[PDB]
Amino acid sequence: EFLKPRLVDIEQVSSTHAKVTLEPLERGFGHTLGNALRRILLSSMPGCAVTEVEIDGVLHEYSTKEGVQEDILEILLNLKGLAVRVQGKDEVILTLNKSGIGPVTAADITHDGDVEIVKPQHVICHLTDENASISMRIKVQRGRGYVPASTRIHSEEDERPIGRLLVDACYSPVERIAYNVEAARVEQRTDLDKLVIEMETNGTIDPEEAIRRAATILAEQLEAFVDLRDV
Amino acid sequence: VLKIVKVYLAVKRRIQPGDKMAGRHGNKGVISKINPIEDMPYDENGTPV
Repeated sequence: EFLKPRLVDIEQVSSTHAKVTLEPLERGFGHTLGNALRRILLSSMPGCAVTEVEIDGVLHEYSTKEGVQEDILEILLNLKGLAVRVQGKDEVILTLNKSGIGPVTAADITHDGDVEIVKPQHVICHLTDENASISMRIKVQRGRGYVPASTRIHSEEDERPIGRLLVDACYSPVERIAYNVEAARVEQRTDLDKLVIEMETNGTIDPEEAIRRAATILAEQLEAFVDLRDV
Repeated sequence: VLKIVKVYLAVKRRIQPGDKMAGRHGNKGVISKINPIEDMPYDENGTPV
């Protein structure tokens, strides 16, 4: 003798902002599921991000190119924010080549099949000289969480090329998660509640897949609990 | 002295537990722990402090 929650309509207000609803939730499980999901989403969602960059005419992060106004370090800082969706491979090499005066935005990346540039207007640099030309190759990996350069330095693995520029990896697409349990008038019941989870992401992970994966992880840990050895 | 060679090293230092932080009004402190985002309090809207 129980009820059980069914995934219902998933409204999309913007590309980044989303509302997901769960209608038939038993009394008391509203807050439990809300909080559990919030934790799993904020903590464990896998994403892809740039790990290191090689630009041609630059020895180290602190030098400067002719005809650009940003420092190289600020260029890395801009790349850290680049939101990209990789489908098949784990490590992709994107190529950016632009010349002439203008703002080098993310759209100018060489269009590959498997990679989706979510925000093509996102700026990267500004050229300021007719003959100034920038070429670069950005290596993008898949991962979970937050990994800084300095920890990965232990596993250098022949970092010998001085042209390599390491970037801290924020392997996480979800920026914000909130949930509300509000009275769910079901046609034959008195006191039932519906959970509405509104989530804001960088526009890479789709809501359905996020929620499914989170529920998967929590269910897996519960599976670990079901059996008890006592041996 | 025949000649001299000077070399500059540059090092990027990130904040870590034990460093000293202060305000403008005389309040001080040592950073004691770095918490995950989820543990921190959040207002209804979901923004953590």
